[PDB]
Amino acid sequence: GAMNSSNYAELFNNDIKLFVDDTNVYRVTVHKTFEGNVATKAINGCIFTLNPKTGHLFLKIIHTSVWAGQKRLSQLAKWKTAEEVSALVRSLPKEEQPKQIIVTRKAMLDPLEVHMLDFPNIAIRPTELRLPFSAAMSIDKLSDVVMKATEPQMVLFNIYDDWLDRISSYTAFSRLTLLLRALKTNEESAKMILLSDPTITIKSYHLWPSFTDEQWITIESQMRDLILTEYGRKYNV
Amino acid sequence: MNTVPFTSAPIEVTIGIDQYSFNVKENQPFHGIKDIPIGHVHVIHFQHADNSSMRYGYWFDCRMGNFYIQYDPKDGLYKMMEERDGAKFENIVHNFKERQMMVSYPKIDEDDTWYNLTEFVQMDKIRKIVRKDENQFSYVDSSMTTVQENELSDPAHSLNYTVINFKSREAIRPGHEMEDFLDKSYYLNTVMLQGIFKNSSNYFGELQFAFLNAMFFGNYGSSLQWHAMIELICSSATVPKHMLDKLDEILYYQIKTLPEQYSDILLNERVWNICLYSSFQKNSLHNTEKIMENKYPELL
Ligand SMILES: N#CCC(=O)N1CCSCC1
Repeated sequence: GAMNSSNYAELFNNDIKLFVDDTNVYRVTVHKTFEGNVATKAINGCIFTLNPKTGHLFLKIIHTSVWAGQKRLSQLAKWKTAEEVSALVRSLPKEEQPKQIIVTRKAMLDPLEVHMLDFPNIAIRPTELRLPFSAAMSIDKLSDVVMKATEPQMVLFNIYDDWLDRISSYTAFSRLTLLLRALKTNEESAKMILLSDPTITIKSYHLWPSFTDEQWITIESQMRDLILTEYGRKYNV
Repeated sequence: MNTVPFTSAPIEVTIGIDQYSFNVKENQPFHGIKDIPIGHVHVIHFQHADNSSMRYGYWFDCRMGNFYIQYDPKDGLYKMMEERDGAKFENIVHNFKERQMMVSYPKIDEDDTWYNLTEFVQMDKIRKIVRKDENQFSYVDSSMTTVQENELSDPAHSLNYTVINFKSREAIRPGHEMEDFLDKSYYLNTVMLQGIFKNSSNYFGELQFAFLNAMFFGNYGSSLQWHAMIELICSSATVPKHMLDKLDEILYYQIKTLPEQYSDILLNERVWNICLYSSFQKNSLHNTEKIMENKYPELL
């Protein structure tokens, strides 16, 4: 069934599972043509496939060539996502394959169920959680690899850096979703918070800065304030 | 014109014969139904006055034997049986006809309703769906489950309809996942028609039989089967022209015959709205769309 606030701890148990988010697969810029009509230009996208227990991120880069000559691209994008996730599962050793795949949008259920018919024991589930994974392209190193790709490509990351050496996966996911919610609500301010201290840097093999435990507490408080502030600016509270 | 004689009517019961029905009181001098048209399957069905639970009945074809109904007081139902002594059968049927103890199958001469509802239905195919090989007639009731239902529990008492499942390996070719799910033509034409049913007549026959079991017995699994066979055609972009024109006629007469008061439980809103207004064949069922919009505009 669906994943919600009540069965939340299931994410961090020892059954392999993956979240799949398709919000950045089909991306366009809208512009005016010489005749004054409107047209779209696709730009590179990505499937965001995340193991919430380990932080392993399977970032499948969707190159704009995959749309060439195709119709109904927003529909195709869901089936292309399902095709690539299915290929990833088949490429993994049996003992690494997920026992559940949770899709962040309900429109992915049928495309993924159909592409996974060969895996009847892998449960395909929706969620009632509003997760902020659309903001993945606000992480600079992820946006950079997507935009530079000249061909389809899979790139592997750990979205938690080395956090699990010091905190649990529950706490790491809470940190990640707070960071992404902040980047989604006000990208400029969130990035200012994350980078305004030159003395704290991002390791070459990391996505986020090398904050100490105490500094992460301050950063996390600043992101909460940002989200609350935007909430009031929005609603005039 | 053939006859289904009855030994007696010991319990009060509503008797159906095809789309007709009538009340028999407890111990009323009722000995059967005469003037039954030769050339069609027929169904004789029952609902006891004291327990409307369990409608039940028998599909039969009088060209295949001499059939009679006798009440069994142990099993508590009206049972169909075959009389193998043709002489005793004739002689008994005549006595009843002379004493006018039979109702006459009440077909109006202009009326092709029953033909139109059973056009492709053949006893030999009914007996493969309803397995009981030692009888030439077939028992169905309200509660019988289908083979597909049993997968999701007595197999000898099941309805062996052809399993249709849109999210199944059978329905989806590897590498054509999107194509085959959104346009089911492969599954309809290659898997079902060429592969399993062999021709459209057998497909329509099972469709018509499923509808009739849904309508006469309120059999839920039969209603699921009817809707699935409609939706598979409507969700296919490539269907023979003669099949679409015939489907429109089949459905028109089914919708025409359905009781107005039973439409809330025998018609699936999602399937009909999809078929008439969203699907590939949304503009191919003119007669069915017109009767649906005038008779059941609430459902739509
Ligand atoms: N005896 C005998 C057969 C019998 O009881 N029947 C009564 C009405 S139905 C066909 C003859």
